[PDB]
Amino acid sequence: KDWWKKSVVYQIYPKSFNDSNGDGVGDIQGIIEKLDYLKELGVDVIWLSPVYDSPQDDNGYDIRDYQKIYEEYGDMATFDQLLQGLHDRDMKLVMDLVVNHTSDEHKWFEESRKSKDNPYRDYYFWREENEINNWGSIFSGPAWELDEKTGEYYLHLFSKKQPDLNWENPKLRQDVYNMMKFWLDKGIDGFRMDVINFISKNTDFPDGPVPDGQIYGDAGNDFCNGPRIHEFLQEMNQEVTSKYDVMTVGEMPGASTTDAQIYTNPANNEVDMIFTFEHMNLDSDSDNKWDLKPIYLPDLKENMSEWQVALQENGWNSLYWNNHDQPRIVSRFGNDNRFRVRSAKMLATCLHMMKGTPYIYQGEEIGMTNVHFETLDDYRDIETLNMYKERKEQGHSHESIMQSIYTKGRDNARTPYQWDNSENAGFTTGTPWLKVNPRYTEINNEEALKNPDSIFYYYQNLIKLRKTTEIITTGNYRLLLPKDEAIFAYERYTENEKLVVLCNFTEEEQVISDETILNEIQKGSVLVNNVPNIIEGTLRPYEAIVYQIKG
Amino acid sequence: EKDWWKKSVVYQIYPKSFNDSNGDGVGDIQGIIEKLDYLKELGVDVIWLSPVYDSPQDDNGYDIRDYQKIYEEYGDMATFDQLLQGLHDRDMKLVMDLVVNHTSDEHKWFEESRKSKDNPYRDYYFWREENEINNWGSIFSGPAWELDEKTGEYYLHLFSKKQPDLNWENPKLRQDVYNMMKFWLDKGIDGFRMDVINFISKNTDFPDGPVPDGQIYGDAGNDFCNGPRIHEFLQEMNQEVTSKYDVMTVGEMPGASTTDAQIYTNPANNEVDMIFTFEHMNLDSDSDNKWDLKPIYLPDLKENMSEWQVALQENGWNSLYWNNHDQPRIVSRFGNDNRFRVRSAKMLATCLHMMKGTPYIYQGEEIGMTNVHFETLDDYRDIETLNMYKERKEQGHSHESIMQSIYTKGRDNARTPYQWDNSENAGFTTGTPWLKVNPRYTEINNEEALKNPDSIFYYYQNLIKLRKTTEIITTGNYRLLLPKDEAIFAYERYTENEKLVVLCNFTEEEQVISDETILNEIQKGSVLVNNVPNIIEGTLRPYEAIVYQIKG
Amino acid sequence: EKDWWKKSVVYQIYPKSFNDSNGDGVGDIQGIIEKLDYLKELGVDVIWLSPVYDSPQDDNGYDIRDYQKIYEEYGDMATFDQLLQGLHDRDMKLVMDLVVNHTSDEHKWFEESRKSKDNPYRDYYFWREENEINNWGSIFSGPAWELDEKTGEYYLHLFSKKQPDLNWENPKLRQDVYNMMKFWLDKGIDGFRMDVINFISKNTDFPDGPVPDGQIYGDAGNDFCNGPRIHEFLQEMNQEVTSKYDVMTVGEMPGASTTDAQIYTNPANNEVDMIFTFEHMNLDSDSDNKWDLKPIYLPDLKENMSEWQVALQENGWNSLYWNNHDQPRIVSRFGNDNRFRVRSAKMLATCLHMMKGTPYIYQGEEIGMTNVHFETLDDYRDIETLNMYKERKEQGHSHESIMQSIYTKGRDNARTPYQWDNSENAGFTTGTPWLKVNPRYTEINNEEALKNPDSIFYYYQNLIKLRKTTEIITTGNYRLLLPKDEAIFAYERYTENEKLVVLCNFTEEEQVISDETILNEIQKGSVLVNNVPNIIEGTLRPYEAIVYQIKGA
Ligand SMILES: OC[C@H]1O[C@@H](O)[C@H](O)[C@@H](O)[C@@H]1O
Ligand SMILES: OC[C@H]1O[C@@H](O)[C@H](O)[C@@H](O)[C@@H]1O
Ligand SMILES: OC[C@H]1O[C@@H](O)[C@H](O)[C@@H](O)[C@@H]1O
Ligand SMILES: [Cl-]
Ligand SMILES: [Cl-]
Ligand SMILES: [Cl-]
Ligand SMILES: [Cl-]
Repeated sequence: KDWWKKSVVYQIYPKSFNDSNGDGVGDIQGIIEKLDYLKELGVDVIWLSPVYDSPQDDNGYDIRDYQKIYEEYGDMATFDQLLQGLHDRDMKLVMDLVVNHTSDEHKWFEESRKSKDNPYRDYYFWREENEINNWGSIFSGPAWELDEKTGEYYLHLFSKKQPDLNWENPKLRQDVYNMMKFWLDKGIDGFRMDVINFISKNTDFPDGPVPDGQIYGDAGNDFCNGPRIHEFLQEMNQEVTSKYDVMTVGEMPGASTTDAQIYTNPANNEVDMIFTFEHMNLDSDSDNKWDLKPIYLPDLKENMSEWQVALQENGWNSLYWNNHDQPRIVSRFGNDNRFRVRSAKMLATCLHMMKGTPYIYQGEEIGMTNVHFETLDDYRDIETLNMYKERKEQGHSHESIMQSIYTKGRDNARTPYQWDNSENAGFTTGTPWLKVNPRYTEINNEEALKNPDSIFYYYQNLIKLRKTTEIITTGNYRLLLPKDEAIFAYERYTENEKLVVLCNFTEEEQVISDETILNEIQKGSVLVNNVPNIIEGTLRPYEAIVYQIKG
Repeated sequence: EKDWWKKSVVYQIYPKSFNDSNGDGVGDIQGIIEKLDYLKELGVDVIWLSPVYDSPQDDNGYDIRDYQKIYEEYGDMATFDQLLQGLHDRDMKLVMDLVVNHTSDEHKWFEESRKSKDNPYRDYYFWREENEINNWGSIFSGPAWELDEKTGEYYLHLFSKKQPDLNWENPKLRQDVYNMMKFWLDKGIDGFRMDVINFISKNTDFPDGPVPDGQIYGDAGNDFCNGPRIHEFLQEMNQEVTSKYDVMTVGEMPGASTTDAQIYTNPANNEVDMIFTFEHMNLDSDSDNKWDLKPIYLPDLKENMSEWQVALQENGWNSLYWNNHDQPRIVSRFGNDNRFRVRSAKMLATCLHMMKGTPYIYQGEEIGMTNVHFETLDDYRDIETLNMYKERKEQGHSHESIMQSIYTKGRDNARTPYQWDNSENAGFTTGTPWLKVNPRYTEINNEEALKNPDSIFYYYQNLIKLRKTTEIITTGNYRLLLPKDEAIFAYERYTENEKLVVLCNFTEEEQVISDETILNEIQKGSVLVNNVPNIIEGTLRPYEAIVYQIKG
Repeated sequence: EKDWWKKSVVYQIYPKSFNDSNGDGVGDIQGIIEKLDYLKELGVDVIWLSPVYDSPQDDNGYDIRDYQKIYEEYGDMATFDQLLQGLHDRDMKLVMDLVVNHTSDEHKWFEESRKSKDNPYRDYYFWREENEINNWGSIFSGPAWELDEKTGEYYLHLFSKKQPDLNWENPKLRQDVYNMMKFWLDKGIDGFRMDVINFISKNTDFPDGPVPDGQIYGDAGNDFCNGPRIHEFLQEMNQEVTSKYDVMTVGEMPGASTTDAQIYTNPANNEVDMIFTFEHMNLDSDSDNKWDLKPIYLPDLKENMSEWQVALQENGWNSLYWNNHDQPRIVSRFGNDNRFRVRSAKMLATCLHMMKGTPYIYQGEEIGMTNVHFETLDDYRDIETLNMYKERKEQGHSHESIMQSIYTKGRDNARTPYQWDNSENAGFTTGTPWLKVNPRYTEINNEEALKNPDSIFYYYQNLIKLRKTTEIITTGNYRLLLPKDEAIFAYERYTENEKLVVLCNFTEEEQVISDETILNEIQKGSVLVNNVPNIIEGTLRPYEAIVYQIKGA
């Protein structure tokens, strides 16, 4: 019952995990060969990013056939061996459910676009010129694309090759549910529902207000947090997910804590846990992630704490620092040179001692870092490449745009996993689809396993603690020292037990003077810590300590 | 008239950069229509329009997605038709590029070809298994063979990965090309420049070539360039298509021999009307690689240009050009582009236009547009330049030297927007140009040139007049004089009864002629055209050109 | 006022044919003075007076014998001065022709030039030995080179043998021209129309032109027209002369392109204020020869006039005209000069006057004077017509064909005396007119037009008033609508928050507009001016013109 509450999730980005056949792209057989490694790490759920047939405009999040394995990754037989190899090790597989949009090469759209009278016409959003609006695509340019075959425009929130599905159409909804049953019948263990709060559109498509110094209109709630999301999730649960023993994660940019309480209340049978972005958008000037601003620690703490408090009673949180859409955490919030190992362990402690299901992104467990290519042409992500063109046309300097890519680009997360110190870090024997970070000579899985002080062993130990330390699951959460600009301190608590978690987010020594904390830690024992020979009441540079107090 | 193209003067338009009429930053067909009276006033009678065909623009229109459709940014077919009729109304003609060595990978033929080994279009291109590819490199860097995961075979591309080569061994492909040509010729276009048309006969065994010391890729030689079937294919094309229309055909042929050119351009052979060669366009290089810079040595230039004059004078025909969309601008390359810009541009015009052949004026050449010098690669655009930068940087070449190679040879030198006036972006656009305008536009522009009677414009206008009125410019044979001189390019045009003696100083130093025979001719001749007033008999002042006519 | 000429309406007087006050049968200056009240009532503010300079009249005054002397038949300097002052007293202005491509052969400069090869004035003109002439033809037939037996050399004349071309390569000649200009500008004249001013820079090598099949003379190309020094000379003239006075300048430039005119008329270049072009006057011809007739095709006319609008709207300025002393009368040329004469004249006036530029009204246009059809060549007068007849007849054209060419394109169409009333010779003269009055004067005349409230006169009076009072007529940009339509000339004028939609039927056939964009626009507008009462919205009756004004917020 609710096995997913104590799970630790490891996210694999299959294009970049392990190439087993030398073509430069990771494949499913490459994953199968590392199952004993993941078992040794101690994770029990694998979230596999899309391996479905796709022309790869958005690296698999543009699906051309939901029930086919993309040929570069392998075949269905290889997928089945992966699923079986996981189950053989009492591990589980979660896949992405990508149903806000399809590839424009999906047969539904190939048909839809042919004629106003095609029976798939209303699977997508088609409008005449005078009925489009001023929305922009999340990947730059307008959100409406003209199709000369019918003279009408289709909606795409993401790329031109990712036309949005029309969830107002009940035949589309049932087709999606039948597709889900195909995978669930195979025995997969859950879905992450991608941008699932984007599926309820305002079909009037009104113009948005254009903010000062912008081109496109702010959609408000006209696609995000629309009125029918709960209805659709309930319908999906009744028709599909209620019939299987699976976990569901709702990826919902812009969903409030109030909304998330509804989504994750078990009595509503919508989703099991929420996946939010509020902690991923604080190091920006405005809503545009490319407009950089340094993180202010109290903002981070307040935001993460709000989510803890809002869902602790009967909701559930996904806990994560990074994934295939975010810069690598040790570079983003840690120090990625002199204190790379230490600050990576600090960040891991801070997240894993919260209430929720932790997500480890591939390579986080070995402290992989952001990448800094000198030129745009080593980058690959459509988002980055489109942003470059647009921000350049708006007058941002090359230097400025490259800085934004360095700090926020998704390719930071996608450079191939660094296995060893051989050519291309042992990821491939060919030429990788995206260059390996040259720091693989320092930062690699082989070196991490050889070094007992490595980030790997620390992650292995944190995962173990989640199995043996009940309060990590059962405790409520409370933020301490809310305004401190250097220390992230909080407690986990039940009636007769406490954890006090103390994390230095800076390279400067911090002396705790708060007398309540100093008296608590005197009666506690150290559960885990990242720097030996603790000076009680002090946090050395990037130090993390967790005290356990019983009573 | 019979062989009208012999006396024609061609003006080449690079449509992306000529004139933007709607403010999106790219040149368009309506922009060209607005300047037809300017072109007529210059006196050109043939416009060579670079590709406006539908294309994703990987190689700015030389990667064709639909041969019979106008690229939307340039206009629609109705606007194209207005350009053609507009030229015809002014007794001008339109020539376009025939780009049939390769298509875009987005062309429907390749879309079909790549699907499966049994697709009816499979052998429209060259598909090979891994152990059957060879070691050729692409002209735009990297290997000439690209893997397609759809079938697991590799396709050949001599140019970009998005320019798969067509298989001329396939007779159905040849007929489809011929039918496409008829589409255009039926509309009344006046000719074709047949692009790299000597690249279409491949050795389909694709053997490896020899890899020279310090290189990666094999030299193909005759296994794609000047293959055995070029004469056959040109004869076939002429019989099926071009013989049926009153049109001019130009064969673009890198590395063609004069021996084959004599055959190609003999009217009795019904192959092409004239040849477009490159003997004079890669001499300022260490060896075969244009990016390895070497200053021009004048006797090399003179030998090479003269060889082609002599080879084809009896019954063949040469295109005469200094520059185009593939070359640096001539005043910067071989002239002086500052204190003797106007004078040296006039010299260079004289030198070319007094040769035997059909002159080509590239847009902006007539106002002395110059090379461009951007600080960063970020302001460059050409796939060839961008791919070269990446390849040479990876091989260990210095950023500094790579940039100098771009400054001297980069194709974007030719592609910066035409400089119409001194208004913002030189009056090319009211928006943001697709490629930055050269900052010298405030001094170098069409308006200033039209206002100044001493400008390069009026000098070109006058050379065009002279070709119309001076028969020897067309009918004369050619001989090179002073072949070893490092400063003076001297040559003679001659008929049975009269001569021209053309004297051009390629240097900024005074050159006093010591050749007794030239001095005798100077003494008895009259001056036909000259670029510096008050000639000193027997002397060429810095960048001076003089043409003497002897008719006694 | 700043750039006053932008809002001016110019009325062109052809003085030989306007009004004879003394009874010798030729119009005169006192005759013009007598009509100042009439001209003011019409509302024009600039008079362009064709040449009244001393001239033997080989080309009716465009062959000048003395630039600073009034031709004695027209009056004296005192009478000229009275005309200038009389205009100024009514807040009206006087523009004259600057005729400096050529002079009369009776001009003192040429009388001196021709005397010997070493005369100080020799190089005021173009003299060549027989072996150094070329094959050009005169614009008025025959060769462009004339032998003078005094020296055995030939002189160049683009126009008549009595119009030798001035050599603008000579700086002494240029300064003499500038001093002459100052004589007139010091008297307070308000501007110059610079006649064929793009002919003044010759290719002094005088190359042969290509001779078309079935021809004798070589095409001159750009070897007298559009020479390299025109901009230079215009700048020099501007800085020495015209910049020192508050005057308007007009460049008459056959063959100058839109591109070239953008340069000439850009104020930053200090050349001329506006261009006067011919492209719309040369469309109803089979080729470059105006006498080879072809009916007008409306889309050609629309495209050409629109090209000039769009080309010059940003920085430059157009002269707007349908006719003058060199053209057939417009109601006959492009309108209907029978039952729909009044309606079609009003349509044509609307079409031109709602464009961007300075409108020119030719004398008699405002009462719908028409072309003339004399049965015999002996009633014609113009040197161009009489010379053409002889040349075309020797070339094999039939008498009947040549007469048709004269009826459609001859300049005397424009030169028959102005029709004042229904008295003898239409009240132009008590004597024998120099050129016969059009016999339609009994029905078409100024007095009838003033008495008739529906006349063409009141329509022109109102169009002139609209230009004074309706800002957008001056400030609006222009764009052509319905470009392919063979019957309707439709266009819009537009500013930030205002539009005019101009709809003119060039045919005798009813037209129903189906264009949704036009129909929607005109529903939002009000009628600014129209020539037929009881409009049916979206329909144009035969020769109907309607202008809608649409005001935004
Ligand atoms: O498909 C649009 C987006 O959907 C999100 O759920 C994925 O995490 C992104 O990687 C993707 O670009
Ligand atoms: O298409 C490959 C090449 O072909 C040549 O004919 C063109 O002039 C080049 O601009 C082009 O890059
Ligand atoms: O003098 C030659 C010509 O010059 C033009 O400017 C006049 O308008 C004509 O009437 C005249 O015949
Ligand atoms: Cl269908
Ligand atoms: Cl996109
Ligand atoms: Cl490429
Ligand atoms: Cl005469």
